[PDB]
Amino acid sequence: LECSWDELWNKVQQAQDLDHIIAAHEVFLDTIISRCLLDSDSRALLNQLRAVFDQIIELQN
Amino acid sequence: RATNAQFDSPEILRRLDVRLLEVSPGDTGWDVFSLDYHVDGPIATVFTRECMSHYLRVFNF
Amino acid sequence: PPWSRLDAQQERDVRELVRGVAGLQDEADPNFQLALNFAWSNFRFHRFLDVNSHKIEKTIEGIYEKFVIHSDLSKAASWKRLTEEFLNAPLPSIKEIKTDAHYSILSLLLCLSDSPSNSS
Amino acid sequence: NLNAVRETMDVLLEISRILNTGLDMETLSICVRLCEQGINPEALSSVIKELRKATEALKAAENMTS
Repeated sequence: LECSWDELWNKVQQAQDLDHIIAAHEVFLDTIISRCLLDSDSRALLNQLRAVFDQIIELQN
Repeated sequence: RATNAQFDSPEILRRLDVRLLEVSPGDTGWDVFSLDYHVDGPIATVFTRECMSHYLRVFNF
Repeated sequence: PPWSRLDAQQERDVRELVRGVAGLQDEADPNFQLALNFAWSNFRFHRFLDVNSHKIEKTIEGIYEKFVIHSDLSKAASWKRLTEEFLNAPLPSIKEIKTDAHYSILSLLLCLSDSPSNSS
Repeated sequence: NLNAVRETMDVLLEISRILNTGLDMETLSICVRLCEQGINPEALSSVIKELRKATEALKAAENMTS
């Protein structure tokens, strides 16, 4: 999240056009989703992470 | 107000919010809590609905 | 009178609902008769508004958002697809599409939802 | 069309599974039929919830008596 957000902000500050800014921010957001397992392709990874979090919450309780 | 978030700018702090998902019985707060960031106008061209959804997904996770 | 047959069919369906959910298979069980009478009383004397299709759609979308936020994009997609199909599907008794029965079923499922963001 | 009704019941079951409602296909089809008969969905949901609560209370009482 933090790295993709910083990349988005840097790209927007370095953007040469509005379409370049849009594309750079979209790519940053997609990267954040994938690495945070929030993209469509990481859905299996996201499910495994969610199951780990649920088991951690069960252990906590 | 109890944390360093109080020191954020009012324009930033007004965009950081708590979103509650549709409350179901048996759900915990971890399943429904998310941060959101409202994007509109020209910034919505870079922070598209897909980008905002991905950011909110990472926030909630 | 057809009113009495409609009421009897409603009462039968409510009795079967009570049997299925409460496990009271024996109609002679006082808990079974109590549940059947409560169901028929609620069905005949309810004070609820008619089903709002937009409310059901909004609940489906909220569950979709919840799963997306929980990064359960597969659960979000399945929830959204199934609710759209149901709202566009004919009901067993009603052949018309996007009928009050469809929105009622979606509202029921939303009320019966159990942590849809965390479900597989 | 029987196929359309079956698709509707499958959609309802898939929604219940995503929502983890624990409804089987038969109960979903019964609820659909009752809604088609003009039963108020909030009333039907309240009846279903009360029956579920009664079943949970019965099971808890049996498990405390067993």
